[PDB]
Amino acid sequence: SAITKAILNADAEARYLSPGEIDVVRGYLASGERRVRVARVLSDNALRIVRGAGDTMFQKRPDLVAPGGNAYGEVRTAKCLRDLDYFLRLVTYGVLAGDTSPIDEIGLIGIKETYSLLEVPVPGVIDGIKAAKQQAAALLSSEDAAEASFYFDYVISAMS
Amino acid sequence: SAITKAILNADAEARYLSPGEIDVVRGYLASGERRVRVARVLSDNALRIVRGAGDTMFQKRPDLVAPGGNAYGEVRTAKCLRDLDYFLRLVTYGVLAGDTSPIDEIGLIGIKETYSLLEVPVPGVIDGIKAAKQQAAALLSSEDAAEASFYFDYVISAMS
Amino acid sequence: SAITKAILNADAEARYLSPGEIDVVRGYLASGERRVRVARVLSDNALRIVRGAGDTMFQKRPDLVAPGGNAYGEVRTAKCLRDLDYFLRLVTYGVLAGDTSPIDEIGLIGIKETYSLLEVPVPGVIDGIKAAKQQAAALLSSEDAAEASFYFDYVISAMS
Amino acid sequence: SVVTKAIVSADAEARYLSPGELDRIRGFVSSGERRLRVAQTLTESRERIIKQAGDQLFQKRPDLVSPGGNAYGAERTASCLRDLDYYLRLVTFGIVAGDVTPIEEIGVIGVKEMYRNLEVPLPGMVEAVKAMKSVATGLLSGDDSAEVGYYFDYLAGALA
Amino acid sequence: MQDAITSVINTYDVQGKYFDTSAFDKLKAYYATGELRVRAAGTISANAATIIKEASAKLFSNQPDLVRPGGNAYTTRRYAACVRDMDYFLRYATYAMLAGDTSILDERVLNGLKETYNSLGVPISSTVQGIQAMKEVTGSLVGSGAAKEMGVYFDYLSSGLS
Amino acid sequence: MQDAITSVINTYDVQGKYFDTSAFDKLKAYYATGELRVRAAGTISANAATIIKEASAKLFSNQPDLVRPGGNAYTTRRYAACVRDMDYFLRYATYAMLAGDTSILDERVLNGLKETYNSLGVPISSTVQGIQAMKEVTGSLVGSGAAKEMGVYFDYLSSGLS
Amino acid sequence: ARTISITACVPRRTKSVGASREIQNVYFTKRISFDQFTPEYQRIHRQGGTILNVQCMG
Amino acid sequence: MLDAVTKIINRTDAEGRYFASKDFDEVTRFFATGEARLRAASTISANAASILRESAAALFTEQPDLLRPGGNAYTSRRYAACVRDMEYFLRYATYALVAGDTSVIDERVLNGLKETYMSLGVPIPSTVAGVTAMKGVVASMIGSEANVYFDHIAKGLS
Amino acid sequence: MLDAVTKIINRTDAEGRYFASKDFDEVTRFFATGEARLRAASTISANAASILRESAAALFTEQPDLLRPGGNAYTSRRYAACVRDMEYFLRYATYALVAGDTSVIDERVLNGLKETYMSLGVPIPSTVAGVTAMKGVVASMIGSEANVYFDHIAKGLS
Amino acid sequence: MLDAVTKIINRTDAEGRYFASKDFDEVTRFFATGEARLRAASTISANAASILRESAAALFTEQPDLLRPGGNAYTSRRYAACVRDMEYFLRYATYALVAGDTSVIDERVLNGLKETYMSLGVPIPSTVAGVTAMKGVVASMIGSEANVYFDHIAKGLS
Amino acid sequence: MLDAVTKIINRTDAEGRYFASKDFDEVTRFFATGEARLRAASTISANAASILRESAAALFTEQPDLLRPGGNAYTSRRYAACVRDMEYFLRYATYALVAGDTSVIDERVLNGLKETYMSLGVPIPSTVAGVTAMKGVVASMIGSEANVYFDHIAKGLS
Ligand SMILES: CCC1=C(C)/C(=C/C2=NC(=C\c3[nH]c(/C=C4\NC(=O)[C@H](C)[C@H]4CC)c(C)c3CCC(=O)O)/C(CCC(=O)O)=C2C)NC1=O
Ligand SMILES: CCC1=C(C)/C(=C/C2=NC(=C\c3[nH]c(/C=C4\NC(=O)[C@H](C)[C@H]4CC)c(C)c3CCC(=O)O)/C(CCC(=O)O)=C2C)NC1=O
Ligand SMILES: CCC1=C(C)/C(=C/C2=NC(=C\c3[nH]c(/C=C4\NC(=O)[C@H](C)[C@H]4CC)c(C)c3CCC(=O)O)/C(CCC(=O)O)=C2C)NC1=O
Ligand SMILES: CCC1=C(C)/C(=C/C2=NC(=C\c3[nH]c(/C=C4\NC(=O)[C@H](C)[C@H]4CC)c(C)c3CCC(=O)O)/C(CCC(=O)O)=C2C)NC1=O
Ligand SMILES: CCC1=C(C)/C(=C/C2=NC(=C\c3[nH]c(/C=C4\NC(=O)[C@H](C)[C@H]4CC)c(C)c3CCC(=O)O)/C(CCC(=O)O)=C2C)NC1=O
Ligand SMILES: CCC1=C(C)/C(=C/C2=NC(=C\c3[nH]c(/C=C4\NC(=O)[C@H](C)[C@H]4CC)c(C)c3CCC(=O)O)/C(CCC(=O)O)=C2C)NC1=O
Ligand SMILES: CCC1=C(C)/C(=C/C2=NC(=C\c3[nH]c(/C=C4\NC(=O)[C@H](C)[C@H]4CC)c(C)c3CCC(=O)O)/C(CCC(=O)O)=C2C)NC1=O
Ligand SMILES: CCC1=C(C)/C(=C/C2=NC(=C\c3[nH]c(/C=C4\NC(=O)[C@H](C)[C@H]4CC)c(C)c3CCC(=O)O)/C(CCC(=O)O)=C2C)NC1=O
Ligand SMILES: CCC1=C(C)/C(=C/C2=NC(=C\c3[nH]c(/C=C4\NC(=O)[C@H](C)[C@H]4CC)c(C)c3CCC(=O)O)/C(CCC(=O)O)=C2C)NC1=O
Repeated sequence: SAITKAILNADAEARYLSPGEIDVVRGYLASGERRVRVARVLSDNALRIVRGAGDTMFQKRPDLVAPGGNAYGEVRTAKCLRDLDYFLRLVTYGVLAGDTSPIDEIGLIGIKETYSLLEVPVPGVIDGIKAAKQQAAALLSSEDAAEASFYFDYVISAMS
Repeated sequence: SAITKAILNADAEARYLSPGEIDVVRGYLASGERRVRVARVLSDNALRIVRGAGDTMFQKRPDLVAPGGNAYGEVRTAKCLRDLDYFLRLVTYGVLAGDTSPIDEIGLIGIKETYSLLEVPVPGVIDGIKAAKQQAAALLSSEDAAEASFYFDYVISAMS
Repeated sequence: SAITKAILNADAEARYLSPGEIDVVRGYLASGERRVRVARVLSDNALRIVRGAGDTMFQKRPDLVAPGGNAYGEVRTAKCLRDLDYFLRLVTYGVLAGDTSPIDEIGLIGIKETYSLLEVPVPGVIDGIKAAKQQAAALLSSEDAAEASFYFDYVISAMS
Repeated sequence: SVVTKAIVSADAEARYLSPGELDRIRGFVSSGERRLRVAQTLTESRERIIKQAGDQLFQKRPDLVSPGGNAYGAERTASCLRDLDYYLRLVTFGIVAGDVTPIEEIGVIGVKEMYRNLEVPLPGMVEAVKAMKSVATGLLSGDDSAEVGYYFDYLAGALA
Repeated sequence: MQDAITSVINTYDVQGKYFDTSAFDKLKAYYATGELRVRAAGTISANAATIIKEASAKLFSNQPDLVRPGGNAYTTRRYAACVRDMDYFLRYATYAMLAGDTSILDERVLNGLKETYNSLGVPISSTVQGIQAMKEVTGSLVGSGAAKEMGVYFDYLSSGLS
Repeated sequence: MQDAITSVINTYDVQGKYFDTSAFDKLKAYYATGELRVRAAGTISANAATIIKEASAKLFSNQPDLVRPGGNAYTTRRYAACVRDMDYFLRYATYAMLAGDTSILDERVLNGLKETYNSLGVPISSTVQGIQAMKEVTGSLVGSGAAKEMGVYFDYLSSGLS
Repeated sequence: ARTISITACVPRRTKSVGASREIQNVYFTKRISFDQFTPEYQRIHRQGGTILNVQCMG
Repeated sequence: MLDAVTKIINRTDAEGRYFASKDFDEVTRFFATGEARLRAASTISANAASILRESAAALFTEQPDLLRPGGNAYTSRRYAACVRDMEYFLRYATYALVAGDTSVIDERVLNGLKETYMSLGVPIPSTVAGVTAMKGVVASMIGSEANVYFDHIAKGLS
Repeated sequence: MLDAVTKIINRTDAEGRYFASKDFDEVTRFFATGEARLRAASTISANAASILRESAAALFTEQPDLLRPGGNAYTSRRYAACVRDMEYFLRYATYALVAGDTSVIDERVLNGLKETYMSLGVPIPSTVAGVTAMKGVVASMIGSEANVYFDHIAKGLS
Repeated sequence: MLDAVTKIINRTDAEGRYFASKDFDEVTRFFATGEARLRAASTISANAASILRESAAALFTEQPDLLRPGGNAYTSRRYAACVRDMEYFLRYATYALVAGDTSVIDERVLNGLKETYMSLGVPIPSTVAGVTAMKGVVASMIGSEANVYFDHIAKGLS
Repeated sequence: MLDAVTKIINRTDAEGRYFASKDFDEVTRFFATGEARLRAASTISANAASILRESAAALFTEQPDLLRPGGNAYTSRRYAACVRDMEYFLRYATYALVAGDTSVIDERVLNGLKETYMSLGVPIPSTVAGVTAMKGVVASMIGSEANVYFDHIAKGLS
C-alpha cells in the first residue's frame, strides 16, 4: 500500500515518518472517497467487464477459441475468462491500495514464466486486458477512468 | 586484562604465546604489587575522593545544581555522585586489570548514548573525573599517581 | 567418478546434462571394461606389487629401516608396507572411478600434514610408490600400464 | 617490532594507542639496553654457535652429510652452515626488535616451500635450530637464556 | 610500516650483516628517546580532542572564508570531514613520532592525498595552515623535546602536501 | 580463452560463413596433434615439481646474487614468491599448449605483469632466464615434437616479458 | 564474547522463482556474534522471514 | 507488513471475491480515522525523546533493582540496550498507528523477541511494565488512540 | 554425491579390501546398463518442458483446490514455485538415473525439505501426488527405468 | 574470555562494591603463581609438536580400532582432523593455564563440541581418552600444573 | 613554468619572509642533485628514439587491438599521433626532471589533454598503460629519478 511504502521507507532508515511521507499519507487518505467509488463501480460491474472483454478478445483473436487454440473448449475458455476476472479484481485492489503492490504480489510476480510455460499467448492476454480497460472506462467518468487506466496500463506494461 | 589481551591475540593467529606476549605477561605479573597498592589506595579513599571531586565539579559548574540543572535536587545530585563513584571504581578495575577492557565493558560502551538521552552534560562528567584524578594524585606517590592517571585520562578521552 | 563430476558440473548451472557431458559419460561407460581389467590385474597381484615396491624402496634407502629410521623395527616397517598397500588400493579405486576423487577423499587430502607431523620422509614414500608403479607396469600391457601410471603419477604429484 | 605491532594494531582500529599498548612500549624500551647486550653477546659468538651447532646436527643426523644426503660434500655442508648463520642473525634481529616479526618475514614465511624446492629436510632444520638453541643459551645468564630460548623455540615450531 | 628499529634491521638484513657498533648506536639512540616518545604519545592521546578544537578554531579564525558559505568547509558534513582530516593528521603524526620514522606517513597518509584533495577541490594551502596550527597546539602541550620531535612529522606532512 | 577450434569458429562466425575445406584442414590438424598435446600435458603435470626444482636450481646457479642478501629472491617469503611465479608460468604454458593457442597467456599471465614486476623490483631479465630454464628442462622431459610445441608457448611468455 | 544460534525461515515471496538450489539460505541455523545479532534479526524481519529459535550457547 | 486496506484486500483475496459493501465500509472507516491517526503519530514523533526519557524514568522508578548492580539493566551498555528496545517499541507502535494494523508489530517486533529475551536473560515482566509505562506516557499526550498497539506489544511479550 | 561405482568403492573402503570378483561383477553390471540409462536421461532432457507441463496438469486436475483462492498454489508466484519444485524433482531424478544411485536426491533434494515445507506450509501429500504424476508421465515416455528414483523422492517426502 | 583477575573484577562488579581485602588477597595469589604458570606454558609450547606426537601415539596404541578401516580415525583426512583437534586441546589448555581460569576452554572449545561430535559421529569416550593421554604426557613434562584444565576438557566432553 | 628554486621562492614570498635555514637547505639539496639529474636527462636525450621504440612496442604488445582495423591506433596517421604523443611525454618528462618541478608538464602537456582525449575517443587507460611502459623503459636506463614525473602525466590523464 501507499501507507505501507511510506512506513517501509521510514523503517529502512530507522526513523519516523518524514514530512514528505506524512504528506503522502495525507494525500492518500484524502483520495479515499474517489478510490472507493472507482473500485465499487468496477466491482459491481465485473461480470459485464469480463464478458465484454472476453467477447472483444475472441473477436480480435478467434484462433484462441478455435480448435488448436490455447483457450479451446468450454473449460479452457472458462479459465481464460477467470484470468481476465483475476486481473480486473487485481486492478480494483491496486486502485484501493493506492499502489501496485497487491497486483505484483498476487498476480504479476511469476505470471510471465507461468504463461510461457503454459503456452498462453501474452498478446492475447494484453488484448483482453485492453478490452477490459475500455469496458471499465465506458462505466466510469473521464477523471475516474484515468485513475483506473493507471492500473490497467500497469498490468499491460507488466505483461508487455 | 593484559593476559587476556595477549591470549586473544595469540588465539587469533592460532599459536602459542610469542616472546613479546610472554614479555607482556611477565611485566604485568611483575607490576602486580604496585597495581594492588594503587587500587588499595583508590578503593579505601573512594568516599573522600568522590566528595572532593563532586565539590570541585559543582563549584566549577554551578548551573548543574541550580534549578533546571541536570543534577538539581537531592536524588539527581545523589545519582551524580554515584556516577562519579562508578567511574572511580572502574578506574580501580582498570589499574588492577592492567588494561581498559573492564572500564569499556561496564562503563564506557553506551555511556555516550546514555548521557545524550538523559541530557547529562558530558563536560561536567569530565570535570568531575578530572577532579577525582587530582584528588587521587594527592593520595599517591608520583609513580602511583602516574599509573592511575593513565586510566583517568583514558576515561576522559572516551568521554570526549 | 567421471559421472559424478559431469553431474556436479551440470547441477552447478542448474541444467540438464549437456551433449559434451553426455559424451563424457558415454566414453567412460565404454572404457569401463578396460578399467575393470586393469583394476582386476592390480588387485589380484597386490601382495607381490607391494612386496617388490617395499624391497626396491628399502634397497634404495636402507636408512629408513636402519636403526633410527622412520620405519625401523617390525611394527613400523609393517606400517610402511601397509601405507604402500593403501596407495595401491587407492590407485585401483581411481582407475575404476575414472577420476582421482576416491584417492583424494580416502588418502591424499591431509596426507602432507600427517606425514610432516610423523616425520615420514615423503621422498621415501614417492620412491616406494614409483617402485609400485614399475611393479604394476611389469604385469600390465603397455596401454594398461599407461592407464595405471596416470593415477600413480597423480599420487606422486600430490605428495611432492 | 613491539612498537610497529602496537601502532598497526591501533591503526586498524583508527584509535590512539591505549594505556596497555603504551605500557608495552615502556617495558620494551626500558628493556632495550639488556636486549642490545644480549644481541652483542650472540653476535660475538656467532662462529662458535654455528660450529658446535653444525657438529651436533651432523652427529645426530649423519645421513645428511653421508652420500646421497642433502648436505653431502664440502660446498653443500657450507650452504647448510650458511643457513644456520642466516637464522642466528635473524634471532639477533628478533631480540632487538622485541618479537619474532623479523624472523617471521625474513625466514619463516615461505620456508616450507623453499626447503621443499631445495629438498632440505625440515626435521633436520628443527634439529639444527635446537642445537643452536643449546649452544647459544649456554652462553647467557638465567633470564637471558630463557628469553633467547623463546626465540629459538619459535623457530623450531615454525620449521616443524 | 617501518619503525626506527626495523629500519636498522632492514638495512642490515639487505646488506646481510650482523649488527655492528654503528647499528648498536642507532638502536641505543632509539631506546634512549623511548620514554619521551611514550610520554608525548600519552599526552597527545589524552588531549587530542582539545588539540583539534584549538587548531581548527585558529585555522577558521585565520581563514574565515572556509566555513562561511562557498567555502570548502561549509556544511555540517564538510566541517565534520575537515576536523576528521585534522584528526588523521594528529593521529598519524603521533604514530610516526612513536615509531621515530616517517615511513607510515608515506604509506598511510601522503600517498595519493594531493590527488584526492585536488579531485575534491579541497584547498591544500589551507590544509597546510591547519597542520601548522596543530603543530603549535601540540607543542603547547608536550614540552620542548617532544615538541621538537612532533614538529619533524608535522613538517614532513606539510612538505608532502605543500 | 580461445583454442584452435574456437579460433577457427571465431573467424568464420565474424565472416558469417560455413566451414569450407580450409577450415576443415585446420580443425583436422588440431585433432591430429591432440594426442601429442595430451601426452605432453600429462608428462608436465606428473613432473611439474621436478621441473620447477631443476629450473630454479639452474636460474640461481647462473645468477647466484638473486638468492643472496640484496637479491630480489632473498628471503624465504620472496624465494617462495619466485618459485610460485615459476609454477604459474609452467601451468599456464601447459594450458596454452593443450589449447594450441596463446590466448590464455594474453588473458591470464602477461597483461600488466611487466609493469607489476617493474613496480615491485622483480628483475625481468632474470624472470625470462627462469622461463628459459623451465623450457629447457620441460623439453628434455617431453620429447622432441612436444618440445617444439611447448617451446612456442614458453617463448611467447618470454617475449611478452621482454 | 558470546555467540547466539538463530534458526530462521526466510521465504522468497518478494521475487520470482529460479531453477537454482535455494533451500539452504531459506531455512537455516547459524550462530553469530552478539554484535552481529541485531543486524541479522532486523535483516530476517525485513525480508519477511520468521525467527524460529534463539539460543545462547553456553 | 499490512495496513488496514491491505489486510482487507488479503482477506478478499483469500476468498477470491471482489469487495462487497462491508469491505468498502471498513475501508471508508479507515479513511475517516486516518487524519486523527496521522496527527497522533506526528505528535508522538515530535516528542519522541521526551516520551522515551519519561518512560524509562517511570520503568526504573517502579523497579529500581533493574539498575542496581547485578540487575539486567546495570551497565551503560545494558541500560542503553534497554532504552533502545523501548525506542523500538515507540517507533513501531507509531508505525502501527499510522498503518492501522498490528501486523508490523508482529513481523518486525514480536517475531522472535520472546525467545531472544529468554536466551539473553532479559526479564519479560519488567519489559511489559516498561511497555505499560510507555503506554501511559503516550496516552497522557495523545489520548487513548495508541493504546491497542502497546497492549498488543505487552501481550505479545506476555 | 555418489554414483554406483563410487558407492561400491566406499563399500570396499569401509572394510578396507581390494575389489573382489563380486564387486567387479556389480561394477560390470552398472557399466552394461549405462547406454539405456543415458538414452533415458537424454529422452527426459529433450522433453523436459512437456513432461513438466502435463505432470503439472495431471496434479491440478487431480487436486483442483490447490489452485483455488486460499489454496497453496493460488497465485502466479506460488504456482510458479510449485512448477519450479516439480522441475527440481525431474532434473534430480534424471541426475540419479544417470548416476545409478539415489545419494544426489538425498543430499540436494531431500535434505531439510520436509522441515522447509512445514515452515512454508506446502502440503506434503499434494507434493507427493505431483511427484507420482510426474513419475507416471516419465514412465509412459521412457519406461520403468526411472520409477525407483521418483519413489525415493516420494518416500523421503512422506 | 576471562582470566582470574577479570573473574574477580566481575564478582566485585556484580556485587557493585570496590575491592576488599580478600579480593586483593586472591589477586595477589594469582600474581604469585603467575611466574610458575608462565614457565609451564613456555615448556608446553616449546615441545608442543612432541607432546602432540606422543599423545596421538598413546591414544592409537590404546585404541588401534580407530585407525582400522571403518574407524573414525581411518583416513589421512580423519587422522589429520583428529590430531588437529588434539592440538586444539593442548593449545587451549595452555591458554587456560596462563589465564589461570577455564573460561577460554568453555567459549572456545567445549561450547557445542559434544553436539558437533555427535553430528560428525566422533567417538567421545575415545576423544576423552586422547585428552587423558595428553594430560599424562604434559604432567610428565611440566608436573601437575596443567591437570585441572585437561580434567575440565574431559568432563565438559563427558 | 617553475623549477624547484622558483617554487621555493614563491613559497617564501607567499609568506613575505626571507629565506630561512630550512629553505636554504632545500635549495642546497636541489643543487646537490643537479649533476645526477643532468646526466639522466642527457642519457634520455641520447636514447630517445630507442626509448620511444621499445615503449610503443610494449604498448602494442599489451593491447594489439589498438592497431587492428577499428582500433584507435589503426591508421598511419593515428599510429603517428600515438607515437608523437609518447614522444611529447618523454621530452616533457625530461624537462620536468631537469627543472625538478612538474609545472612544465601542467603548462605544456596537461593543458586540455584529458579533454582532448575524451573528445577524440583516445582510450585513456591504454594511454596510461603506454606512459607507464615508457616509465619502465626510462627507469631501466636511468633508474627511478624520473618515475614521479611520468606518474604525473598518468595522473593528469586519469
Ligand atoms: C490470481 C492470480 C492468478 C493468475 C493471474 C493465474 C493465471 C493462470 N492461468 C492458468 C491456466 C490458463 N490460463 C488461460 C488463459 C489464456 N488463455 C487464452 O489464450 C488467453 C490469451 C489467456 C487469458 C486472457 C488458459 C486457457 C489456461 C489453461 C491452459 C492449460 O491448462 O493448459 C494457470 C495455470 C494453472 C490453472 O490452470 O489454473 C495460471 C496460474 N492464476 C492465478 O492463481
Ligand atoms: C556501572 C556503570 C554505570 C554507569 C557509568 C552508569 C551511568 C548512568 N547514569 C544515569 C542517570 C544520571 N547520571 C547523572 C550524573 C550527572 N549529573 C550531572 O549532570 C553530572 C555532569 C553528571 C555526573 C558527574 C544524573 C544526574 C543522572 C539522573 C538523570 C535522570 O534521572 O534523568 C543512568 C540512567 C539510569 C539511572 O538513573 O541510574 C546511567 C545508566 N550507570 C551504570 O550502571
Ligand atoms: C587409507 C588412507 C590412509 C593413509 C594413506 C594413511 C597413512 C598413515 N601412515 C601413518 C603412520 C606411518 N606410516 C609410515 C610409512 C612411511 N614411513 C616410511 O619411512 C615410508 C617412507 C613411508 C611409507 C612408504 C610409518 C613408518 C608410520 C609410523 C610412524 C609413527 O607412528 O611413528 C599414519 C598415522 C596413523 C598410524 O598408522 O599410526 C597414517 C594416517 N593412513 C590412512 O588411513
Ligand atoms: C549551514 C550549516 C552550518 C552550521 C549550522 C554551522 C555552525 C557553526 N557555528 C560556529 C560557531 C558557534 N555557534 C554557536 C551557536 C550556539 N550558541 C549557543 O550555544 C546555541 C545552543 C547555539 C546556537 C542556537 C556559538 C556560540 C558559536 C561560537 C563557539 C565558539 O567559537 O567557541 C561555527 C564555527 C565558525 C564560525 O563561528 O562561523 C560553525 C561552523 N556551520 C555550518 O556550515
Ligand atoms: C635468510 C632467509 C633464507 C634462508 C634460510 C635461505 C636458505 C637457502 N639455502 C639454500 C641452499 C642449501 N641449504 C642447505 C641446508 C640443509 N642442509 C641440511 O640438510 C640441513 C638440515 C639443512 C641446514 C641446517 C643445503 C644443503 C643447501 C644446498 C642445496 C643445493 O646444493 O642444491 C638456498 C639456495 C641458494 C644458495 O645455496 O645460496 C637458500 C635460498 N635463504 C634465505 O633467503
Ligand atoms: C533442489 C532442492 C530444493 C527444493 C526441493 C526446494 C523446495 C522449495 N520450494 C519453495 C517454495 C514453494 N514450493 C511450493 C510447492 C507446491 N506447493 C503446492 O502447491 C504443490 C503441491 C507443491 C508442488 C507440487 C510452493 C507453493 C512454494 C511457494 C510457497 C510460498 O512462497 O508461500 C521453497 C522456498 C524458496 C522459494 O520460494 O523459492 C523451497 C526451498 N528448494 C530447493 O532448492
Ligand atoms: C526493531 C526490532 C528489535 C527488537 C525488538 C530488538 C530487541 C533486542 N534487545 C536486545 C538486548 C537487550 N534488551 C534489553 C532490555 C531489557 N532489559 C532491561 O532490563 C528492560 C526490562 C528491558 C527493556 C525495557 C537489554 C538490557 C539488552 C541487553 C542484553 C545483554 O547484553 O545482556 C537484543 C540483542 C542484541 C543486542 O543487544 O545488540 C535484541 C535483538 N532488537 C531489534 O532489532
Ligand atoms: C578450536 C575449536 C574447534 C574444535 C574443538 C573443533 C572440533 C571439530 N572436529 C571436527 C572433525 C573431526 N574430529 C575428529 C577427531 C576424532 N576422531 C576420533 O578418531 C578421535 C578419538 C577423535 C579426536 C581425539 C575427526 C576424525 C574429525 C573428522 C570427522 C569427519 O570428517 O568425518 C570438526 C568438523 C569440521 C572439520 O572437519 O574441520 C570440528 C568442528 N573445531 C574447532 O574449530
Ligand atoms: C606538446 C603537447 C601536445 C600533446 C600532449 C598532444 C597530444 C594530442 N594527441 C592528439 C590526437 C591523438 N592521440 C593519439 C594517441 C592514442 N592513440 C591510442 O591508441 C594510444 C593509447 C594513445 C597514445 C599512447 C591518437 C591516435 C590521436 C589521433 C586521434 C584522432 O585523430 O582520431 C591530439 C589532437 C590533435 C592531433 O591529432 O594532433 C593532441 C592535441 N599534442 C600536443 O601538441
